[PDB]
Formats: sequence, structure tokens, C-alpha cells
Amino acid sequence: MANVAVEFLVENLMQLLRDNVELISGVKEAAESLLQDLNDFNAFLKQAAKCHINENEVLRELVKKIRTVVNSAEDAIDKFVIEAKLHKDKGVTRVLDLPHYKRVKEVAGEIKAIRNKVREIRQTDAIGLQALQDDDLSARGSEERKPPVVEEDDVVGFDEEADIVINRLLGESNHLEVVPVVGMPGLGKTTLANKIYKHPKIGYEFFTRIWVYVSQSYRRRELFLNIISKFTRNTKQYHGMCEEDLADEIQEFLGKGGKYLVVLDDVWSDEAWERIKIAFPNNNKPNRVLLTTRDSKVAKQCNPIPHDLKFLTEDESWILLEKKVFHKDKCPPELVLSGKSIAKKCKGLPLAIVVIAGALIGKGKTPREWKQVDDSVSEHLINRDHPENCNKLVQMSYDRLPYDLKACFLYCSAFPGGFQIPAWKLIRLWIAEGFIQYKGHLSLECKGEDNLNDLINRNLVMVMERTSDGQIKTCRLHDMLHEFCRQEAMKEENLFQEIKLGSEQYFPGKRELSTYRRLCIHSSVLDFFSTKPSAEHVRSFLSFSSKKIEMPSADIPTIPKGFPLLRVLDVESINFSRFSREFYQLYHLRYVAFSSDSIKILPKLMGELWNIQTIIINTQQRTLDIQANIWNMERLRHLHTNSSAKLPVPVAPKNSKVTLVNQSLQTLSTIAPESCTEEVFARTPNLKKLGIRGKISVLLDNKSAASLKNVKRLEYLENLKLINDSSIQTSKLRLPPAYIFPTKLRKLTLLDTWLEWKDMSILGQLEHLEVLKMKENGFSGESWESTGGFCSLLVLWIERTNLVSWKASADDFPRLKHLVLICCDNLKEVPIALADIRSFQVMMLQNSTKTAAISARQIQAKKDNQTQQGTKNIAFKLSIFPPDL
Amino acid sequence: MANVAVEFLVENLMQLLRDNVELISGVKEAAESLLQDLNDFNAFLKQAAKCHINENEVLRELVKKIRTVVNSAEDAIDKFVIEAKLHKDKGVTRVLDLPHYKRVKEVAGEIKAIRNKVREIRQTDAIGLQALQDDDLSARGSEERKPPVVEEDDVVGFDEEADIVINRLLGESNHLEVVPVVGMPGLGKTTLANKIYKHPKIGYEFFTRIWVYVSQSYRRRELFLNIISKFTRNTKQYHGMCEEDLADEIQEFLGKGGKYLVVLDDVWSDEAWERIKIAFPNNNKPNRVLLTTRDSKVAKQCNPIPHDLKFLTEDESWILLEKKVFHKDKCPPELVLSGKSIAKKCKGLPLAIVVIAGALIGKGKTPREWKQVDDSVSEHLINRDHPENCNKLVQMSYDRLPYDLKACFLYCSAFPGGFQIPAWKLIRLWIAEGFIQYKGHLSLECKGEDNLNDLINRNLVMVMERTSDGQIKTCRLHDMLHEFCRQEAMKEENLFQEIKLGSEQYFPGKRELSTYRRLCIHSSVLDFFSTKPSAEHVRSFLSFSSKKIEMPSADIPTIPKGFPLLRVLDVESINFSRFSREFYQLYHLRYVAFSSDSIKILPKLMGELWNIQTIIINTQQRTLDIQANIWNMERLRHLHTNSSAKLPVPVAPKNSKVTLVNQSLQTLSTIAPESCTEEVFARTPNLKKLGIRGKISVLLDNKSAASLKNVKRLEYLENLKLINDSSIQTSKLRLPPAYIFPTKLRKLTLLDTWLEWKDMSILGQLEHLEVLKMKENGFSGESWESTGGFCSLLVLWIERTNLVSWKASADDFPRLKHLVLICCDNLKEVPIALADIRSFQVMMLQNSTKTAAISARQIQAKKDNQTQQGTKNIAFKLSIFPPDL
Ligand SMILES: O=P(O)(O)O[C@H]1[C@H](OP(=O)(O)O)[C@@H](OP(=O)(O)O)[C@H](OP(=O)(O)O)[C@@H](OP(=O)(O)O)[C@H]1OP(=O)(O)O
Ligand SMILES: O=P(O)(O)O[C@H]1[C@H](OP(=O)(O)O)[C@H](OP(=O)(O)O)[C@@H](OP(=O)(O)O)[C@@H](OP(=O)(O)O)[C@H]1OP(=O)(O)O
Ligand SMILES: Nc1ncnc2c1ncn2[C@@H]1O[C@H](COP(=O)(O)OP(=O)(O)O)[C@@H](O)[C@H]1O
Ligand SMILES: Nc1ncnc2c1ncn2[C@@H]1O[C@H](COP(=O)(O)OP(=O)(O)O)[C@@H](O)[C@H]1O
Repeated sequence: MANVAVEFLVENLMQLLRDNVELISGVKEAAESLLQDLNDFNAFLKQAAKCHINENEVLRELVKKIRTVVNSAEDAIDKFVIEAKLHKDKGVTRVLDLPHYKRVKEVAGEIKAIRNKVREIRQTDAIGLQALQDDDLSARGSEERKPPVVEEDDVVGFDEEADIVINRLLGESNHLEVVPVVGMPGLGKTTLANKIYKHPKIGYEFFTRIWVYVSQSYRRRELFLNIISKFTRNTKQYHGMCEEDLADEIQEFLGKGGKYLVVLDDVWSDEAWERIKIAFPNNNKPNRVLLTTRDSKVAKQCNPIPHDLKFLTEDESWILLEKKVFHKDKCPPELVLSGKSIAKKCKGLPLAIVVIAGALIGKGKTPREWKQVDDSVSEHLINRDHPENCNKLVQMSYDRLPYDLKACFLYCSAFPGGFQIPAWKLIRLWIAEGFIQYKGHLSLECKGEDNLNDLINRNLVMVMERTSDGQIKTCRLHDMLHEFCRQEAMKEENLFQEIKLGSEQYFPGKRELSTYRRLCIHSSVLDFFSTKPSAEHVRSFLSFSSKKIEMPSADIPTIPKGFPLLRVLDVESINFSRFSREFYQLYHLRYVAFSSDSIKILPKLMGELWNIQTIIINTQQRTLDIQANIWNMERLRHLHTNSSAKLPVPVAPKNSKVTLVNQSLQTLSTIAPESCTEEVFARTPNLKKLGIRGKISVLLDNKSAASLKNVKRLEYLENLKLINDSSIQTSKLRLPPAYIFPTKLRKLTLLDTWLEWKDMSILGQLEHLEVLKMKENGFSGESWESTGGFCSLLVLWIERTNLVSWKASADDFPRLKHLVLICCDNLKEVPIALADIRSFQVMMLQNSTKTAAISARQIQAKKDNQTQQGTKNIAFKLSIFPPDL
Repeated sequence: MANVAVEFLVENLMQLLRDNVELISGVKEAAESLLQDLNDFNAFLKQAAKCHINENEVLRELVKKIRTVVNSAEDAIDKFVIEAKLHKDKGVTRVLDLPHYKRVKEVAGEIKAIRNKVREIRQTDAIGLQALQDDDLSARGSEERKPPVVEEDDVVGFDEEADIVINRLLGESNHLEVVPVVGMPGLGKTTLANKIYKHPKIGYEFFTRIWVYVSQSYRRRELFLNIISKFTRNTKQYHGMCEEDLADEIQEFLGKGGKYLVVLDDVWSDEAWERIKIAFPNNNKPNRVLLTTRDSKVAKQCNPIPHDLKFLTEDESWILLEKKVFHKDKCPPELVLSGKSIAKKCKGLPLAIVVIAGALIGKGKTPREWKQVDDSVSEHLINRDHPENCNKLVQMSYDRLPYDLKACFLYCSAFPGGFQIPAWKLIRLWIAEGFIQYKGHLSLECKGEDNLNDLINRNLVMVMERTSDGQIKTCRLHDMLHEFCRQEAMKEENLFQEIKLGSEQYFPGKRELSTYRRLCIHSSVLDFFSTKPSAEHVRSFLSFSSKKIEMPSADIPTIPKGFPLLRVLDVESINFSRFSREFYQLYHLRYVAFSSDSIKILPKLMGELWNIQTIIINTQQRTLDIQANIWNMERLRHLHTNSSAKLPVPVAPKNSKVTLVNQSLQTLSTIAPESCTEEVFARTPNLKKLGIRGKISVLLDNKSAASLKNVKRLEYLENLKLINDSSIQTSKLRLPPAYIFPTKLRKLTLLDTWLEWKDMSILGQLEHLEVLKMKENGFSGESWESTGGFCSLLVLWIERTNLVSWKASADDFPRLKHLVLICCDNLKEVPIALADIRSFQVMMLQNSTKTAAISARQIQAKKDNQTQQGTKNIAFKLSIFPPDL
């Protein structure tokens, strides 16, 4: 949406005027005129949005070029910014900088010419929104949206198919056979396969089960390395060996554990099936492979009897439609006729039903809205076979999105098709792109989380993973939606442009690269960098892939020189040996995601960049000394990393009344314990997620800075993580008193701490703690005797525990909702008083005593006894990794 | 041919028995058996070759499988060799190393099985040996072949096309037009193009001429950088510059220099011409482009008036065939009819005639052979349009070719098609693969050179550049011959397999890679080495790329582990930052060519590989401190490098009477002057080409080490090179007396020497020195006055000198034949006395004073009159750089 570009430019310009007079001292007047012009123009574009846009070209034509002048203004302004910073770099003390001052005055001439263009647009019409103001549509206030829990998990109308498939199971023993699930895109084949994968009979029958995603772009070795990843924790040996050895190892592993089931998802071509088939052992067992394909021919090749997936019936369609649109609540009678007509117009395609349900929830719940929806659906679903029917339906749903949401939804298409998107990264990207601007009380990250939740509610986005707490973790757009938004962003809005090379094609030339605004590459990135391409007007660079790629020491400086006006640099997949000096002249940089293996120091020159918000660094080093003055990059909102970052010692300038208090800071992922000192904590009042990695005993020790005591200061802290790297137990560690911890702390993690279970009472005292995950022998002992305290705790996560005996009362864990038991060989059995608690529903048993599993059956049995009685306690489901237990 | 494999196995086994008994001590008996049976198999194969194996099916089978046992015996014996050396590495001092001695003895059980399998078959060979020997053919001795000096430079019946083309040019001035050239493959279009590109009228009209090859698989940036390299020295900067901006610079450079002609060679597809035409400015000047293509459609697109090439007429065919077959000599009358009939049967295709001439040369000069050839060609040329007729003709020529030479043509195909093969590299490959076996007294390299000259004489291999002295420098296979050689070597004899991948295709799997003998990769290789491949029966790896590809720091150890039985490792085009341990365990290594940029120290462990002949290192460093005890690698025959290497100080073992005197050694290309010491020269008695790089002063200084004196010891030296890197003229340098230089010295080169033109008398005193090349101010001064001495000098080459006055008499340069005056911008004129030298044939004057060029034309006119005066004077040719002179 044009408003997004105009607003971003406006915000940048006001920030530039406020923060730095010198940068804009030269052209302050034209800049301010541009700022006022942009404000009024944004008002104009809003008025235009009020009237039908997709219908009238003339309103669109008036809109057209407002952006181009804005884009030119944005460009010219950025060019000026970099030029003036380069002037500073020269450090010329001359009053009249005879060299390059004329050039910067000519840049000021470009700025003035852009001012004249915007003035010309205002001249063509004093506003141009007279006709627009004449007609106003869709007048209404803004209401709230609700965070979604897992809803309508049950699949409407596909249970019979689940039973049919589960009947194909054990059709013939001692054999490997493939079951082809054939259906049109979005018909629910993947959902049906997922259902079959979670079915209790399937889980009980086959000891080992695997989920495998065979995209259209699968990569055999990557596919095999994943399958090997599940079975064995350490994969160092298998990395170095050939794909055929990988297949042989997979075959051995599958043969080890009795019988097995594997689901190959979205097998596009028969050849891929053939190539992948070699991994699975034909070990004379009743093993089965579930295959989800959209092509009939490939399904027939896999097996002459393909299980055709059937359409939903009208009753099923209406049930699904009302469930989706109204969630738990049922449909009001007055809307039932309209909803039934809409569902009957879906012909039984679940995706159509879900998309129209999203459209309905977006529009409202009035009879007129439903009548309009029914009319539009009838209009846009005359035909049946054409896949463009779903595109038209998606268009219908999309047009009703809020403008800011539309920009995020499109910016989702940019991530590779079929690639699961980290939610946190996606949020931080939007904040960098300026899509999301501070509104109301919610902080930007919170607003972005709300945006993603709304999109999930609309059914636009799918959730692939959910954290323990239930929050979304990884999102992937559906393929049809991904294609629709890809086309939209690439053509209609030119939000981003993607270079994907066919074999015969070649990289677009410099002239074409000049037009693109944002760049996303998923083909070979290295071949692109070999071309030495140059674009002055690419501000966003994105490359997402599974395989990590090195940067040849000759191609390193390609990026900063190729693009000098970068904001978003997402090169996480690209491994960098070092950084050229040209990187330290990307002043318009907001986001930096890069991976390195040798980088040990973050250099000082990184400090000079000022607009950066996020920083993500993957390095194999066990230490990452940060020498850049983070205390000066005021906009800094995150410093992510996985090493033991050692923050620089804060030092207030001897002759400054500026306090280096970065009020914007939110995260410090894995800073080193030595840095957990009073000053750094004092400098980050609003910190909201801390984590440490290194010698935790330094925190706990008195001699060092009493770091765990200093942690009391972060009044707002809500996520703590202690990681102990020392593989040597030099002594025992005793936590501090419960009052030292930040009051709001809601999520805590302990890894390799080896704490004494007598301290668990300390964590019990915490009032708000809601997610306690201790892993890698976080707490070491043999007898745990819970002493209550965890009033608010909702989930408990134990892994690699050497605990022999645990004793609990129903009062000890009142709110607990889910329990995870991993590598708990020592523990004999799980206290029954935990079975008493109603909240506790789901628990996972892995690598634990079979007696513990029988007592877990007893726990589920008490919950099932409540079920049989009808007494109301939250329903209970059991997961045990080894079925034998 | 099978004899080649058997002979190589026999030689390697004999060498293993002689040198190292411990490696063979385990299976000495099976080794000696194998040796005997292999000798008998070699004799049997020779006898079968005497007969026509193809004629009889029984024979085909009898020859078949003798090779398989030999290949099987090689694999087992090599595996034992490496395993036993690994045992030595273990250093298990136990009398019975029962653990893992039974593994190496498992390999030994394979060995013994093989020995028994050979004794079988030897028995099967015993039967029928008499039946084979009952028949024989082609009973004749071997005669001498002679060196291939340039001949038949003129092109038969093609001056009509040349004049037509030169007429087509200059049609429309102030405009840029491209003239198509069309015709079937091998029709001579490139020959005509090169003829035109050298015609004096062309060399007079257009100042700027450029010749460019456009393969089937060209790469635009590569050729643009090369085109720029013509006008300016360096290309490394533009390596950081985009293809389109490269094109802009090319256009500027080319437009600055008056008019221009450019020849694009072998254009295949329209898209390529479209993409490439950009660099040429249509700057409103009379400029032309000459493109050669085999397709009519591309030619028509480039211009509606393509120039069809004409077939050679029967008289033209006969004259060409006679010139090729009989060289300068005329045809004997008795063979005239057969020759005319054969030429008539070639239908005027120059390539067919050329290959037929090669075949006739191979057969001999008897009427029976000519009648047989006439019959055969009549047989194989009933059709005209079928391209396979030329394939049949080359097969006919090939059949008569000695198997040593036959092993080439097929190994020649390994180099990427269209690649310019460095002759020296090709010969050292030959030697390393073992295709050239000791037969007589000529040094191996000499035998290779004669093989290559014979290949050229039969016309199978076309030469591209000759060194100054005329010895070949760079050759290639013709396209038709290349496809014929590639198909044949891959299918019939399985000499090697190319891995190059097509679209929607995959790298062959480990099963396929188990049946390969040699790997040639000419396309993406980093992709191949990211597959983590594996093969045990691959002995050779060839990668003749275009760009220098780095090796990712994580993907380095793929080659040593992918192939542990390597001999030839030609990875010159792959930049390695370091070497893995698994590389040092490679023991079957003869040839090792590789590049680098940061490698400063050759590792010590690299000196353990006992079996290496060649070594090539294109390290960018200025210094390459060698620490491998080259003195210990008894088969070392070359140590090529480009930086200034520092050979380890020799130390005769304290307790061994074994002298570390290498007598195979031939070259120490670029050792450091510090390492031109007495001992380093005692240890290389048969050294035959030495070069130095560094501060030449330390040599010419007698206080440090009388090093240019020590050069006196190398009684056989025949190529010296003194390269000075010190850019600071600290002092003047004085050559030692002429009696110090080795007597046979036939080539000398001096760069940055800054010697006083007075010393030139010393170089005059040398009696055999035949080619003197002084580049980048070899001698410093302004007045040179010849005093004689250069009795045998044949080529004089001066580049980048400040010589002003040159004075000489005709008696100072009696034998001179070639004179090159490059970048002599201060010289005034050249002594006209040179006009009197009979041998003086060719002189080239580049970028020099116009007065010198006037004197050059005076010399040219004088020699014209001399030849006109009835004297049997050889033809003279004058090359002057700028057309105005
Ligand atoms: O053909 P090359 O193998 O490349 O070597 C010859 C020359 O030695 P010779 O004249 O005795 O053959 C130099 O020796 P090397 O460097 O190969 O050891 C070489 O020097 P540079 O490659 O460093 O330049 C030179 O190179 P170039 O062809 O570029 O002049 C080249 O000269 P010629 O081929 O004319 O003899
Ligand atoms: O398994 P991981 O991918 O490594 O993620 C877990 C954790 O997952 P859960 O929230 O589901 O327990 C969080 O991952 P995200 O959802 O943020 O992607 C995050 O920890 P927080 O919840 O505290 O943010 C992360 O971070 P870290 O590696 O710093 O602990 C932590 O990793 P671990 O599994 O290694 O603990
Ligand atoms: N019976 C069903 N109930 C709910 N959603 C369904 C059903 N069948 C298909 N779907 C669709 O599947 C989505 C989630 O599964 P998904 O992986 O997208 O499968 P598919 O795209 O094959 O339908 C739902 O949001 C909905 O759009
Ligand atoms: N009169 C001639 N005209 C053309 N080619 C000739 C002639 N005499 C000999 N030849 C040889 O025949 C071949 C002509 O085809 P060639 O130039 O190899 O193929 P292409 O033109 O496709 O590159 C060359 O080897 C050339 O030297």
C-alpha cells in the first residue's frame, strides 16, 4: 500500500530532522516542505482508499507517481544522507569544501527537483481529494481481536478417510508398500495424513514414525540428514559421508527399532519418489510409507491403487464454515441461510471454506455483510476445475485486510515457498521494514505478535510449530496463498523482486536491478555474487535457505558496493569469514542477520552505524567479544547471538551530559557472565529477555560481580536463561533468595547448572513464573520432595534428569498443564497427586523407566476415572516416546 | 589399448619390487607371479594386435578379460601398498601385528585370489597362442619422423573468399555492421577469418583489431575482461566490476582508438550475439564485426546477406592434398591417379582432405597403400550430408596410429572442448599417466614432444601459438575431432568419463562412480564436491575451469577421501586455502597441480609422498618457503612454481653413505636466489631449466654467495631466467665473465636486471645461446654499440627499455631471424646494417618511435630489393603497430 511507503519516508525524515541537524542542515528547507507535502499526501491516499480503488483507474492514476516522487524523494534523501556522512568522513575543516560540496549541492538540486515534483502534484489539484471526500464508504470504528488457542483441531468430514487409511495399515505383513494420497491442492490430503500420524492405533502399532517433507525443491542429502537426525543425537560422522552412505545408515536405523512408518509429503514427481526410495529398508516387516501427492500419474507409479481423497459434503462444508467463522460458538439463525448458501457454493473444497470464513470474520457478522459475501462467492465460483477460482477467492478475502496487515501478508510471500518461517525473526523483520509503527500502549514487538495472531485467525497463515507456552514458533504460508501473494508483491505493488534462474536464463542486468526495491534470492546466491551485480535502489536484501554457504574472500565486498542503501540484510544462511570496510558505510542499515565460523571480535567500526535495530550472529566460536559501542547505537532493540558475547565496559563520556541509557533495548540473548555487572543492567531499563552463557558459577560466586543479584534491577525482565558451558563440576551451586529475582519473571531456563533439588523451593516462591524448563541435568539429585510454591506455573520441562524419587502433592503443582519427561531413567515413577491436579492434561515420557510409564498410565487412569465419573477436570492425553515402557 | 594398462602395471610393480621390499614383503611371491603373467599377457596382446582382432569374434573375447584381471590386480596391489604404508605409520613394533595385519592380509587375500585368477587365463591363454601366432600382418620396421616447421601457411583456393570478404567491408562508413560467415563444420571459415584478420589491407585500414573466441559455452564477463586486457595491462580490478559496466569501459577503450574490426569466432546461438553486441559502440564510424557460425539462422539474423563458404574444387582438392601429404616435395607420378581420385572423393571439405593426408602419411608412400586408401574412402563416402562420414574418416586415420599415440588423441579429449592446452602441461600429464614409457635414450620430455609433433603432422591436433623460438606453445583439438575423441574414449576404451551435468540431471551415484578410472570435471565442481562423493577406482582428477574457484574451508577434505588412489591431481583452477591430513596419506601421487593465494609454506609431510614427478604451485604470495625434503623424493622431475621458492638446505645423512643426488630432475623453475647454493646445484646434476626470482643483486654480489658462479656446474642447463623483484635500484649490477655460464645454454631472459649495455659483449661471447629475451628494462642505458659475439643467436626480444642510440654492423648478428621491438618509445632508429642479414625474416615493431618505424620500412625495402636481385633470400615480413606507420 502506498500509505506504507509514504509513512515510512515521513517517519525517517522526522527522525533525521530531530536527531541530526548537520545531516540535513544543507537541505532542511526542502526536506521540511517534503515532509508537510508527504503528510497531506498520506491524508489524500487515505481518502482515496475510502473510495473503491480496484474499480477506478483515474483515482489510481492520481495516486500513481505520488509514490514515484516519494520513491525518488526517498532515494534522493538517502543519497544525501550517505553523501553528507561521507563529507564527515573526509573530516574537512574547510569553511567551503570546494571539492564535493558542489556535488552535494547538485544532490540538493535533485532534492529540490523532487520538492518541485511534489509541489507540481499539489498544483495539479490543491488536494485532489475533493471528489474522494464527496464519497466515503465503509465508515466504522475499530474493535479488538482475540489471541487464538488451538481451535477446531478436529477435522470435519475426514475421519472416515482416516479409518480407511488406518485399515490399509497391516494389509499385508512383511513388506514395504506406499499408500498414494491423491487430491487437488488444498483438498486436505496433508491434514488427513497428519491425522493418521497422530492416530493412537498408528502410534501403538509402529514403534518408529517419521514426518518427511518432500517439497518440489527437495534435496536428497538434506532430506536424509534429517531422518538421521531424529534417531541419533550426534550426527558428526554422517555429515562427512556420501548420500549413499546416508541412505545405508538410514536403512540400518529404521531396521533397528522394529517396524516403522514414514510420511513423504508433497511428492511432486515420480523421479523424486524413486530417488528417495532407496533409504527405506525392505526388511521383511509390515512397514508402510504414506505419500501425499497432487498428481495422479505419480500416485499411480507409486501404487496402482491410489486412495483418492473425496470432497466435503454440503453438511460437512457448512459445519466447517460455521466452526471457522464463529470458532466455538454456533451460527446465529438469521445468518444460517447465507452461510449455508456460501458453503454450498464452495463445492466441498476446504480451502475455499476456510478462506471465506476468514473473509466473513474480517467483514463482520451482519446479514448485509453475509449477503454481500454470498453474492460475491456466487460471482467468483461459476467454474469448478480452474485453479484460479481459489485465487479469486483469496483476492476477495485479501482486499478486506487492513493496509498494514496487507504489507506483512505480502512480505510473507518473499520467504522461500515451503520454508517454515521463524516467528520472532519475521516480527523483527517487519519492525525493521517499518511496516509496524508504535500504536497505543503495545510495544512494537507486541503489536507485531498481535498482527501475526490476526493473520493466523484469518487463516491466511498456517502454524507449523507452537512453543511450549502455546505461542506460535514457526509459520508457513499455504502454497496457493504463497503463489498469490508472490505474484501480487512482484507485479501489482513491486514490494520485492526475486531472481530465480532457470537453466537457460541468466541474471538480470544492472539496468533491471536499478528498478528493484527489495531483493530475494533462493537460487545460487554465490553465482549472483560472481556476476558482481550493482543496484543503487535496492534497500532490502533477503536470502533464506537450509544449506549454509561460504563467502569467497574475493566476493566479500560485493554486497556493500553492489547495494549502498541497504536496510534489511538477511544473509543468515551465508557464512562470512570477515567483513570488508565497505560494510561499515551501510549507514541505512536496520537489520543484520549473518552467520560466521571464524569471527571472534565484532569490530569497533560496526559501532558507527546508528540506525540498526536487530543483530543476529551465528558463530562456532565459544566467545564473541563485542567491541562495538552498543551504548551509542540508541535505536538498538535486540542483540541476538548464540555465543558468549562479552559486552564492552560502559563508560560515560568525561565531558558529556548525555546519559547512555538505551531505553529501547529489549533483548540480550547470550551475553557472557563476566559482563553481567551493575552498569550494563543500569543502562537497559526496559530489558525484557535476558540470557547468559558461560561459567554460571561466576554469577553464583561472591568474588565476581554479584551478577545474579544485579539481575534484580531489571524490573521488566520476563525471560531468563542460564547456560553453563563448563563440562567440569568444580563445586555445587546454591541459588540466591527468591526476592533477588525480577518480580515479573515468567519464563526461566536452566541448562547444565546441576542445581540441588533443595533449591526448587526457591523457584517455587516465584509468584509469576509460568514456564520452568531445566535441561541437561539442570537440577542434580536423587530425591525430590516438592514443597509447593508454584502457584502460577503452567508447564514443567525436565530432561536428562538423574532423579530417582519424586514426591508431590496435589497442592504442590496446582496450575501445571503439561509435563515433559526426557532421559529420566533414574526416576522410578511419577507422583499420583500430580494425576489429581485438573490442569495437567498432556505429558511426555521419553527414555524413562517402564515402571514410570505404568504409573503414568495410572495417572491418565485417574484422569480417565474423572472422565468416566463425569467429574470435570481438564481432559488428559498421554505421550510416551518408547511404547515399550 | 590394453597393452598400455598392462605395461604400466608391469613397470609400477617392478619398481615397487626394486625400491621397497617391506611394502611388498607380505605378498612378494604373488607380486612376482603377477609380474610374469603380465609380461606374457602383454606379449599375447601384442600378437593379437598383429592380427585383426575385430575380424574374429573369438579373438575379441580372448583379448577381453585379460584387461579386467590386470585392472583388478592394480586395485588390489595399490590398496595393499597404501595399507602397508599405513601399517608403517602405525609403527607397531610387535613381531606379530595380528590386529590389522589380518586386514592388510585381507587385501593380501584379494591379491592372492587375483594372482591365481591371472595364472588362470594364462592357462587359457596358453591354449590358442599358436593359433594366434599362425597369422601376422604389416611386418615392417619403424622409421624416423621429422620436426614440423610451419608449412602450407597459404590456404588453397581461398583468396577468392578472402577478397570478397575484404570487399564487403567499408560498404557503409560511419556505421557498425556485422558480416555473417556460414558453412558446415570444418569447412575452413575460421581459416578464412584468420587470413582476413592478418591481411595487410585490413592491418592498414582498421587500427584496432581484436580476435575473440565464442565457444558453445562462453561466459560474457570472461571475454569482456579479456578484451579489456588488450588495451590495459591488468584485469584484477574489473573482477570487481559489473558485466554491463565492463561493457561500457570496453566501449570507451575501443571508441577512443579510431576505427575497429573485431572477429567473433564460432558463434552458436542468436542469444549469445544479442547479449554480446552491447560492448561495441555504434559511435558513427566505419567499423565492422566478422562472426563465424555453423548455423544459417543466426547468420541471417545478424545480417540478411550471409556469406556462404564455397567448397574446394577438384583441382584445389588435389593440390591441397598433395601439399599436405608430400609437404614441399611434389607427388611421385605413380601415385598421382590415386591421389586425385581420393581428393575427388572428399567432395571438397578441407577437414576430410586434411585427415586423409594424415592417414596417407601414416601408411607410407607405396602405390598399394594408396590403392587401399582409395578403396576405403570410396567405401566410407557414399553419402554427403551425413556428418558421420567425417567421423568414419577420422576413424580410418586413427586405426593406423601407434597405440602410444592412440592413447593420446583419446586422452586429448579430456581437456574441456575449445580449451587451449598448454603443451608443457599436456606432456607432463602424459608422463605422469604413464602413456610414455622408456624406449631408447631420449629424455622422457623429448619423447613426449616428438609424440606431440607427430600428432600435429598427421594434422589431428591444430596448433594455436608457438614460442618465440618456434617450438609449440599451445594446441587444441578441432571440434569434430574432439567430439569423435570424447565419444570414443568414454565408450569404447573407458579411458575416462566426464561428469558434466545437464539440466534436470543428477551426479552419478556411488555405484556408477565405482566403475570410473579417471574423472574430468569441466562445469560446476563445487556442486560435485558438496555431494560428498566417493570412489576408490578413480586414479585421475582433471578440472580445467575458466575462473579460479575457491574450495570452502569445510569442503576441503573431500578429494583425498573421495579418492584415495589418486595419481594425477590437476586442480590448477581451484584455490585451496589449506591442505587436509587425508591429502598427505595420498601415496600414489605422481602429478600435483593446484593453485592458492595464502599458502606460504609447503608442508613437511608433503615430502613423504615418494612417487611424485611433477609439482605446480600458482601461489599469489611473493615467497613460498618450501620445507618438503625434495631431496628425498627420488622420482622428482619438476618443481614448477611462480613465487620465489626457497629450497630446503640439503644435509647428507650423518650415518648413511646414500647420496641425495637426484638425477631425474629437470627443472627448478623459480627458486629463490638465496637457494642458488653450491650443494643445491651438486644435487641436481642433470638440471635442464633453471629460473630465479628475487633480488638478483644477491647473486651478482660475490660476498653473499658466488651464485651465478655456481650456475657454472649445471653442465646440461639449457634455459635460464633471472627475474628481479626488487624495485629499488640500490646499485649497478655486473655480469660475471662469459666462461662461467654453462656451455650449452640456449635460452636466457632478464627482467628488471638494469644491466649496463656494455655487458652485452659478455652475452655475445656465448656460442650456443639462441634466444635472448630482455623484458621490462632488462638492460639500462641510452647508447648501445654492437661489438659482435652473437654467432648463433636467432631471436632478439626487447621490451620496455630506455635505449636511445643503437649502433651495429651486419657482422654482429649473422644468424638473426626474428626481431621484436616492444615499447621502445625512446629508441630513435635501428641500424640499417641489419638489412644485410640473410637469415633476417620477421621483425615486429610495437608502440615505438615513428623514426624507428621509418628506418624499419627502409630495411623492408632494402630486403625487397635484395630478394628481387636473384639471391635465394627467404621471405621477409614487417609488422608495425600503428597503421599511420
Ligand atoms: O610457456 P611457459 O611454460 O608459460 O614459459 C615461457 C617462459 O619459459 P620458456 O621460454 O623457457 O618456455 C617462462 O617460463 P615459466 O614462467 O613458464 O616457468 C614464462 O614466464 P611467465 O609465464 O611467468 O610469463 C613465459 O610466459 P609468457 O608466455 O607469458 O611469456 C613463457 O614464454 P614463452 O612461451 O614465449 O617461451
Ligand atoms: O528449541 P529451540 O529452537 O532452541 O528454542 C528454545 C525455545 O523454544 P520453546 O519456547 O518452544 O521452549 C525458544 O525458541 P523460540 O520459540 O523462541 O524459537 C527460545 O527460548 P525462549 O522461549 O526463552 O525465547 C530458544 O532460545 P535459547 O536457545 O536461547 O534457549 C530455546 O532454545 P533451547 O531449546 O536451546 O533452550
Ligand atoms: N476438514 C478440514 N477442517 C479444517 N481445515 C481443513 C479441512 N480440510 C482441509 N482444511 C484446510 O487445511 C488447512 C490446514 O491444513 P493444510 O496443511 O493447509 O492442508 P490442505 O492445504 O491440504 O487443506 C486448514 O486451515 C484448512 O484451510
Ligand atoms: N584451402 C583450405 N581451405 C580451408 N581449410 C583448409 C584449406 N586447406 C587446408 N585446410 C584445413 O582444413 C580445415 C578447415 O576447417 P577448420 O578451419 O578446421 O574448421 P572451422 O572453420 O569450422 O573452424 C583446417 O584444419 C584448415 O587448416
